[PDB]
Amino acid sequence: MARKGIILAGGSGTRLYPITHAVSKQLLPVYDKPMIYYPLSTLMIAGIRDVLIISTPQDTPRFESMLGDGSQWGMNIQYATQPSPDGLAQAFVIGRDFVGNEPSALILGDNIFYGHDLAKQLERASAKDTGATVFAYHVQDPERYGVVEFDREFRAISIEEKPAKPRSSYAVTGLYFYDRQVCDIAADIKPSARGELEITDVNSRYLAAGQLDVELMGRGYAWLDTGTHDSLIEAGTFIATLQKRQGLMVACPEEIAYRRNWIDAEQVLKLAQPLAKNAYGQYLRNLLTHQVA
Amino acid sequence: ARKGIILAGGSGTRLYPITHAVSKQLLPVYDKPMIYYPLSTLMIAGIRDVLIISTPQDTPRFESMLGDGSQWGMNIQYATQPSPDGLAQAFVIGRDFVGNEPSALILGDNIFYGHDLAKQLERASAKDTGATVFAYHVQDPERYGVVEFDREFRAISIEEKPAKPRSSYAVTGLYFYDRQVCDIAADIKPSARGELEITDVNSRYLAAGQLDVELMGRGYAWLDTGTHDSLIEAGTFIATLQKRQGLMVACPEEIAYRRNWIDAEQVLKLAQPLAKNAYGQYLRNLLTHQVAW
Amino acid sequence: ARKGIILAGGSGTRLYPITHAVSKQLLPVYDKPMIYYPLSTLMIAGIRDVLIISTPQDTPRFESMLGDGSQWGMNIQYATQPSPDGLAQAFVIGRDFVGNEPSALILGDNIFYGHDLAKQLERASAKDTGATVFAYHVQDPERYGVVEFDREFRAISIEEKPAKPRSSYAVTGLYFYDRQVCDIAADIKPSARGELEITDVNSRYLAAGQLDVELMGRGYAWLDTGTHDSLIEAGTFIATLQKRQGLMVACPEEIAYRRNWIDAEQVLKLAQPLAKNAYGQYLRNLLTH
Amino acid sequence: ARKGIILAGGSGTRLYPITHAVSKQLLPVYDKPMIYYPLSTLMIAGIRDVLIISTPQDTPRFESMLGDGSQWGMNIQYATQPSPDGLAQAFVIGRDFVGNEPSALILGDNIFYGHDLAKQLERASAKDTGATVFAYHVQDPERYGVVEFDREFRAISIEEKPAKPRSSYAVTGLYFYDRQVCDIAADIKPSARGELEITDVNSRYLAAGQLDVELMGRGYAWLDTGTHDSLIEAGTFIATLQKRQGLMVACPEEIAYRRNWIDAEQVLKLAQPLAKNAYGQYLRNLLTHQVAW
Ligand SMILES: Cc1cn([C@H]2C[C@H](O)[C@@H](COP(=O)(O)OP(=O)(O)O[C@H]3O[C@@H](C)[C@H](O)[C@@H](O)[C@H]3O)O2)c(=O)[nH]c1=O
Ligand SMILES: Cc1cn([C@H]2C[C@H](O)[C@@H](COP(=O)(O)OP(=O)(O)O[C@H]3O[C@@H](C)[C@H](O)[C@@H](O)[C@H]3O)O2)c(=O)[nH]c1=O
Ligand SMILES: Cc1cn([C@H]2C[C@H](O)[C@@H](COP(=O)(O)OP(=O)(O)O[C@H]3O[C@@H](C)[C@H](O)[C@@H](O)[C@H]3O)O2)c(=O)[nH]c1=O
Ligand SMILES: Cc1cn([C@H]2C[C@H](O)[C@@H](COP(=O)(O)OP(=O)(O)O[C@H]3O[C@@H](C)[C@H](O)[C@@H](O)[C@H]3O)O2)c(=O)[nH]c1=O
Ligand SMILES: O=c1ccn([C@H]2C[C@H](O)[C@@H](COP(=O)(O)O)O2)c(=O)[nH]1
Ligand SMILES: O=c1ccn([C@H]2C[C@H](O)[C@@H](COP(=O)(O)O)O2)c(=O)[nH]1
Ligand SMILES: O=c1ccn([C@H]2C[C@H](O)[C@@H](COP(=O)(O)O)O2)c(=O)[nH]1
Ligand SMILES: O=c1ccn([C@H]2C[C@H](O)[C@@H](COP(=O)(O)O)O2)c(=O)[nH]1
Repeated sequence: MARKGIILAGGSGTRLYPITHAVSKQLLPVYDKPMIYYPLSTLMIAGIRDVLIISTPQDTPRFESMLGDGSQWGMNIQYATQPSPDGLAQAFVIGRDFVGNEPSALILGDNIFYGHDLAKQLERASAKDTGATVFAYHVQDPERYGVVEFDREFRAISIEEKPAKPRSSYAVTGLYFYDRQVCDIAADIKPSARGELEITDVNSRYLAAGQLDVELMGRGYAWLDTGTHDSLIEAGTFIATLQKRQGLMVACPEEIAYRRNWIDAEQVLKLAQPLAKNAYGQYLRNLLTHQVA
Repeated sequence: ARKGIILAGGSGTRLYPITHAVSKQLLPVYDKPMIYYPLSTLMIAGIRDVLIISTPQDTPRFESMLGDGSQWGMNIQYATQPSPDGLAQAFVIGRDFVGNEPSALILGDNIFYGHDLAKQLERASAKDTGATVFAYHVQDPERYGVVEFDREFRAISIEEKPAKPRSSYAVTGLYFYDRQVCDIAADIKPSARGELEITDVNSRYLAAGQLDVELMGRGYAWLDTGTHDSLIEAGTFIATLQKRQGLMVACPEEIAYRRNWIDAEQVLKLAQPLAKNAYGQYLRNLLTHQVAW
Repeated sequence: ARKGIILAGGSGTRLYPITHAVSKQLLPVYDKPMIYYPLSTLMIAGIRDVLIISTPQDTPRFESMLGDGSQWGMNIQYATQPSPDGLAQAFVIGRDFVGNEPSALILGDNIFYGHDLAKQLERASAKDTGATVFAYHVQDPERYGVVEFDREFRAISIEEKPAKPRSSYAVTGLYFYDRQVCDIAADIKPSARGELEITDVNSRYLAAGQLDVELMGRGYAWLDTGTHDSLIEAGTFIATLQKRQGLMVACPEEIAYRRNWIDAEQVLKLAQPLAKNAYGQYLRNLLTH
Repeated sequence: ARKGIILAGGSGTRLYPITHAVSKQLLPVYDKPMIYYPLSTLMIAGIRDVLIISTPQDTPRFESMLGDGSQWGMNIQYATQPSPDGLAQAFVIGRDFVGNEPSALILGDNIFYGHDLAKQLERASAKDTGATVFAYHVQDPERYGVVEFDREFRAISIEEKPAKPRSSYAVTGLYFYDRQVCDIAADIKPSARGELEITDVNSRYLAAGQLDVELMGRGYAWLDTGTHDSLIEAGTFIATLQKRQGLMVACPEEIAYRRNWIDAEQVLKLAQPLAKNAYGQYLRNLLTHQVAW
C-alpha cells in the first residue's frame, strides 16, 4: 500500500504580519531549518514517499525551489495550488487526482510533531486499511480548534469546530490519516458558515460511522503550531535545546531517507559536497560513520 | 517496594555565585524548584520511599521544601553528604535506608522528560537481579560515563570521562539496582580523581554479565544543569511545553493524586493555603479537569 | 554621603513554589543572584553604605551572600521586616541607619540597565533638596504607582494601582530622597490596602513642588520579575548582552575596582578562592583587560 | 540630505538551509523582518533616501517587502550586487545614488539598540568633513575590524580580522562618510581576500586625521546574526523589551510618524488593512498614545 501524503501549506492570513508579508509562513525558520521540513519529516517517518505540497499560486515556486521533486531524498514530491484558504478539506478536492484510489494523510505545513515512539504511532495509523485516524492533544486554548468530547473512558463522543464552550481541552491535531473514502466525503460536505470546507465535518462523519480512531497523543509529545510571534520563537528555542544537547538534528530529511534506505551513502555524500564547510553538510557526512539505535 | 535516593549534594563553585548561599537543587527550573523534577521521576517509577541526601547545611532547606512526604502519600527521609566525594557514596550514606531492598538512585539536578517514560521506568523497576542504566546520545559524551557498543545491541564497556569516548551514549543520572549495590559500593575504592564512582559500581555488574543498558531515544529530553546556559535553557524548555499544553511538568501533587496516593480531599487541603496563585488553581483544576493518564 | 536601602523582604506567594524555601532576591537571574543587580545600581550611583532589609529568616542568607561589604570597600548592614507592610516602612525600619543623611531606596528584585544610567543616577544623587523618582513606559501600568502628566508633560499627580491608568508611565523601584523622608514616612498612615505607601511619600514631595519625575526612556530596561515568565526573560536578556560583549552586568567587584574602592591586590584575593570558575577568571581579567 | 545604503546582499551558506528559502535579511527577528531594524536605524539618524543593495535574485523580494518607501514618507531605491566582493563595493554600486552628497552605510543584518542612540547618530550625521565609525566591546573581536587604542585611548589603526587582536573593540556595521568616500572606494584595491575592504576605506580617513571613532558603551546592544543561535537570541532579546514596555522596537511607521514624514491620516490608511492583527492595533494606538517628552 502506497499511502499518499499531502502537506497543506497555503495562505495563513495576516496574524503574523509583517514577517509573513513577503515570505510564506512555512518557509520561515524554526531554529535552523525552514518550518516545512518538520511536517515533511513527520510524513517521511510515517513511511510516506509520495507527497503533494499545496500552497498559494504565488508561493508554489518558492516551495518548489526549496524541495524540488524529492528525488534527492528518494521521494516523489509534487505541487498544486490553493487560490484562497477555503478549508482544510479542500485539500481532497485539489489533491483528488494525486490521491487516486489510495489511502492518504493530510498534515498542516506549520505543525511540528515531536516525541518518543512517534514513528510507531504513525506507522500503526498508516498501516490500517479501513477507517481514519486523528490525534487528540491537551492544549491551553482548545477553543481555537476542533475539540474532542470524551466520555469517562476517553472514548470520543463528538468533534466540534471552535466551540464557544469546549467540552474538553483535547484538540484535534493537524495530522490526519484516511482510507479511500475521504475524497468522496469531501465532495459530499458543504462549506460552513465561515465559508470553509471543514475537516471536522469529514472527521465527525467517520466518527458517526464507528470508523474513527481518536488516538490520545500524551503530554510527553510536543505538538506545536506557530500561531503567534511568541509561540513561533518558542518552538525554535525548543528545537535548539534538544539539538544542542543531543548532537542530533530534528527533522533532517536526508537523515530519515538514508536510515530508511531511500538513498545510499554515495547520494548522502553528493548532497553533502556543496555544504562541506557548514554545519548541515558536516551533519550529513557524519551520518556515514555514526551509530544510533 | 523499591527505595529511591535523590543525590542532591554539593555542586562546587562551578555555578558561582548563584550557588554560593543556596544549593543548586533548590534553584528554579522555570516555575518550580529543580528537585521537583527528579522527585517526580521517582514517583512516576512508582517509588514512594525516598531518601534526600544533601550537604548538612542544606538539609533543613530541603526539609522545609519537601517535609516527610506524607502530604503526597510518600515517605521522604534525609541524610547528609558533607563533601561531594562520589555518586557511589549514595549507597554508603544510604545503606541503612536501602536495607535489604531494591533501590534506585537519581541525581537531584537531572531532568527526564518524554512520552512513555513510565513504561520504561516500570520495566527497569521490575527486574529482580542485576542493574539497569540508561544510555542517551549527547553532543559531548566525554563529560560523562560513556557506553561502548559492539556492532549489535550489547554494551561491552562503561568508561568514566574517557579521552576517546567509544560512543556518543552517555550514562544518565538514573540507576536501578538489585540488593547487591550496597555491598559493591562498600567494596570499591575511590578513583584517581578521588571519588567513589558509580561507573565502578556499574562495571562490577557489567563484568558479572548483570548490567542492562536501556536506550533512551532522541524523543526524550535528558537535561542537566551544569552551566548557567544549560540551567536557563532547561527553564525555557519546560516553559514552552507548559504554555502550550496548559499542563504542568513534575507537579508532585498531580502525580500522587492520579496514582491514588492522595485523594481529592487532600488535594483541596493542599490547595487551600495557595488559593490565590496559579499553583493552587492548578491543584484545584485536578479535581474538575479531564486529563488522560 | 548618601545612604542606600535595598528592600528585599517578603514577596508573597505569587511565585510559589520557587520562593517557598528560598527568598526571591536570592534566586538566579542568569549567572548571579537577583540582588546583585539592584546592589550594583546603588554602587553605580556612588552609594557605599547600604542597609539590606529582609524577613527575619532570610537575613543570614543575605549576610552569607554579601557579608559586611568590606570585601568591596563598602559597608553593608542588615535589618529585618517582620511583615511586608509597605515600601515606606523601609524608612521607619532604616531610620537610625539613615540618620540625617540623604538616602535612596531600591527594590531588591528590580533590574535597571542602559546607556548613561550612571550619569542619570549621579544627577539624582546630587540634588540638595527634594526627591527624584523615575517614570518608565510599561505594558501594565495599573500594577504600579502611575504618573499623571499635564499637557506639557510635567508630572502633576501619582496614584497607586489606578483602576483606569492616566498614562502608561510607572514609577520605577528606585527613589532618591533628601533628609525629610524619614519624618515623612513616620507621618503617613496605612492605606486602604493596609500598607505604608511609597506613593504617599512621593505625592507629598510632588505636592510641595519638590519632586523631580525623570523619564526613563525606552532605551533602558527596567525589569522586575513578577511572573515566572518575566523572571526567565530577564535572565535570557542579561545572558544575550554578556555573551555578546564579554562583559558582565552587575559585577560588584568590577564596579568597586573601577571606582578605586578596592585595589588590584584586593581583586586578586577575591579571585583566588574562585580561581576554578568563570567568575574568578573575570575578576582576574579586570587587571589585564 | 544624507543618503543611506543598506547592504543586504549575499550572506553565503553558513545558515543553510534557512537561507536557501528566504534571503537572510527577510528572516524574522521576533515580530518583524530583520531588515526593519537597520532600516529604522537610518530613519532615527534622519535619513529618508535609502538604497537597498542585494543579490539580483533577492532584489525583487526586498521590493515587495518595502516598496518605494513612500508609505513612510521615504524614498527607497534598489541596486544589485552579483557577488559579495566587499563592503566598500556599496560605494561603487551606489555611486550614482550617493551623487555628491554625504552618505551612511549600514549592514542589513545589524541590530543597534539603546538609550540616546538618536543623539549619537545625529552628531555623526552632522559632521561636515570626514567620517565617523563606532567601536564596541565584543567577546570575539577577531571576526571584525578591530580598533587599536593608545594609552590615552585614542584610535591608532584598524586591522581587519587580525590573528592577534589589539583590543576587544570591533568596528560596528554602521558608517558615516562625507563626499570623499565614493572616490576613495574606487581608489582602493582588493585585499588578500578578493574583497574591497571597508577597513581600508576607514584607514584612509584615519591616516588623513578625518576619522572619528566613537565608543559605543556596554549599555547599547549591537547584535548581528551570523549563526542560528545569535539569530534566535536577537529575537528573544527584542521580545523581552517589547513585552515589558508595550512599545515596539523598529516600527518604521512609528518613527516616520513621530518625525512628521507621514501624518495621522496616513497612519490610519496603513492600519486599516491590518485592523485585525497586533501590528495594526499598534499603529492605531500611535494616534492616541502618550509617549512623548
Ligand atoms: C483553512 C486553511 C488553512 N491553511 C493553512 C493556514 C495555516 O498554516 C494552517 C491552519 O490554518 P487555520 O486557519 O488555523 O485552520 P483551521 O481554522 O481550520 O484550524 C484547524 O486546525 C486543526 C489543527 C484542527 O484539527 C481543525 O479541526 C481546525 O481547527 O493551514 C491553508 O493552507 N488552507 C486552508 O484552506
Ligand atoms: C560527585 C557528586 C556530585 N553530586 C551532585 C553535583 C551535581 O548536582 C550532580 C552531578 O555532579 P558531577 O560532578 O557532574 O558528577 P560526575 O562527574 O560523577 O558525573 C556523573 O554523571 C552521571 C550523569 C554519569 O552517569 C556518571 O557516569 C558520571 O559521569 O551530583 C553530589 O551531590 N554528590 C557527589 O558526590
Ligand atoms: C510591600 C513590600 C514589598 N516588599 C518587596 C516585595 C517585592 O520584591 C517588592 C515590591 O513588592 P510589591 O508588593 O510589588 O510592591 P507594591 O505593591 O507597593 O508596588 C510598588 O512597586 C513600585 C515599583 C512602585 O514604584 C510603587 O509605586 C508600588 O507600585 O518589594 C518588601 O520587601 N516589603 C514590603 O513591605
Ligand atoms: C562582503 C559582503 C557582505 N555582505 C553582507 C553579508 C553579511 O550579511 C554582512 C557582513 O558581511 P561579512 O562577511 O561579515 O563582512 P566582513 O568580513 O567585511 O565584516 C565586516 O563587519 C563589519 C561589522 C566591520 O565593521 C568590518 O570591519 C568588517 O569586519 O554584509 C554583502 O551584502 N556584500 C558583501 O560584499
Ligand atoms: O502528571 C504527570 C504525568 C506525566 N508527567 C511526565 C512524565 C513523563 O516525562 C511524561 C509522560 O508523558 P506521556 O507518557 O503521558 O505522553 O510526562 C508529569 O510530569 N506529570
Ligand atoms: O532521523 C530522525 C529520527 C527521528 N526523528 C524524530 C521523530 C520523533 O519525534 C523522534 C523519535 O524519537 P525516538 O522514538 O527514537 O525516541 O525524533 C527525527 O526528527 N529524525
Ligand atoms: O562595571 C560596570 C559598568 C556598567 N554597568 C552597567 C550599568 C549600566 O546599566 C550600563 C552602563 O552602560 P554605559 O553607560 O557604560 O554605556 O552598564 C555594570 O553593570 N557594570
Ligand atoms: O519609535 C522608536 C523610538 C526609538 N526606538 C529605539 C531607538 C533606540 O535604540 C532607542 C531609543 O531609546 P531612548 O533614546 O528614547 O531612551 O529605541 C525605536 O526603535 N523606535
